[PDB]
Amino acid sequence: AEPYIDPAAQVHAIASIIGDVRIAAGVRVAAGVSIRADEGAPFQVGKESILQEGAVIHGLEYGRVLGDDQADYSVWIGQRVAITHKALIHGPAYLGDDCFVGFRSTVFNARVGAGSVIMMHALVQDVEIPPGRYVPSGAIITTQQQADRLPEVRPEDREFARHII
Amino acid sequence: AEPYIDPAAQVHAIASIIGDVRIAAGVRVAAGVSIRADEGAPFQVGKESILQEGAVIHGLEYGRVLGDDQADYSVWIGQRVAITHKALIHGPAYLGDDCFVGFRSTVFNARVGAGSVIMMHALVQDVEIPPGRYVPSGAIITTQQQADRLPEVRPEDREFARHII
Amino acid sequence: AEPYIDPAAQVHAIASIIGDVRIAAGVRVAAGVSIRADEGAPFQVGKESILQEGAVIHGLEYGRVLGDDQADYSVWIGQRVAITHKALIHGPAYLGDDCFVGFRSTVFNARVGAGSVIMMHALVQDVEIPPGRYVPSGAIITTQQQADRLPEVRPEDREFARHII
Ligand SMILES: [Cl-]
Ligand code: NI
Ligand code: NI
Ligand code: NI
Repeated sequence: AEPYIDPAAQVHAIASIIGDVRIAAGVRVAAGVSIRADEGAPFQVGKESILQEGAVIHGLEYGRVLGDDQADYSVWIGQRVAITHKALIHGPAYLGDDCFVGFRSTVFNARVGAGSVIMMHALVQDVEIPPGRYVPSGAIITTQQQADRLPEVRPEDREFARHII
Repeated sequence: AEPYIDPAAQVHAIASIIGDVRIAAGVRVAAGVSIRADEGAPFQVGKESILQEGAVIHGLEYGRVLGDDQADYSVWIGQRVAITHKALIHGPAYLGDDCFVGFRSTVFNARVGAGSVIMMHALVQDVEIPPGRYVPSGAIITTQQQADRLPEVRPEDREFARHII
Repeated sequence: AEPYIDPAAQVHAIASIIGDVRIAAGVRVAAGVSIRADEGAPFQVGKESILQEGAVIHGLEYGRVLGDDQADYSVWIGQRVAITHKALIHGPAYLGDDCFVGFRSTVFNARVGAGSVIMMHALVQDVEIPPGRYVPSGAIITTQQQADRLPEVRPEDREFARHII
């Protein structure tokens, strides 16, 4: 009912975190981020993840994903996940460790494998993305056939992700 | 100049409603919704409509649509209309009863027929959508030729809309 | 470290401007605009530019553009630039005089020539757009080959831009 905010987390005074949200050590939350586990709960945000301005994390009352701890979540965000300007993560949703979600991109009703890079103005809905895939800018990924055909992340893509954060 | 808020409406303390806005019985407005009839006015929001976080309703000084009461509006939102996360309704705009507007979708200078379902990351501009049409995720509908060719809403699409709200 | 706000600028009480931002005479900034030169700085916003609700101006710590004064900026916005609802300008970025950026459009790591019209739901990234080009609604411009092939702005496009502001 109250968020658990790790003492080593850095949450902006003007960020809004409500309900059963667990924020791990080293997570950075910018001003004008909204995390509300008032419908769908609980939410996990793993160590050293980064949420930038305009990011929103919400969830449906019904629908859960399996966390790495074998517990059920509305939203599971792994370690070192980057959720950039204006991104929307809407439960049920799973982002594995080292994922990047680019500006104005949406993840809804989906599981995103570790080390994936989702670029700008993209939608990922109703699918499982395998680990280490690249979603190009402007992509509209709404079927498992599209998700299974995504190309692999290259070193240059991770380098890009690190520069943006 | 002052909004009319029906006593049976449920408006969040942190929602911002300004100018000649009429909010009917049973309308739910989330925190971080902005409705400003400070340029284009008036706005009607019909019974049991739902506005989710990030939604914005604004309007141009000039340009109106015919409401169901035969009066002129910058924005007419019918009954049981769902305006979901980050949607932008910009007058002149008409949404008929039982319309759904999905995450990050925009309706501008357009009339949307009753019982239409507009999915995620879509734009509807400068057109009339006939009653009961479906606008797929990522669609960019900017001509009357595109609007006239949209497919019909299926029962599964309305079921989807009800689950999201 | 403190913004310079020209006494002839009109900034909403609820707009958030932070760090080394220079706002020129006649600039209008709406409520719920965010301009933060807390990572990338400095930002210039030229005379009689307009920023509408939901607009965000931010910048990367590293990466600059050449301003018209031959000084380096994270973000250079020229004179009479229109940055409309939910647009994201992310440094390093240059917008020349008389540019229009339509609803929910993004300019990142790019130079946009004077008198260009970028329409709704568009992305402009990693490119130089020549002066006086048109970017259609929904366009995803991520390569210099795409930017070099854009059509010219017509009089009707500027007329459209003036009507929106
Ligand atoms: Cl958006
Ligand atoms: Ni929600
Ligand atoms: Ni407006
Ligand atoms: Ni930024």
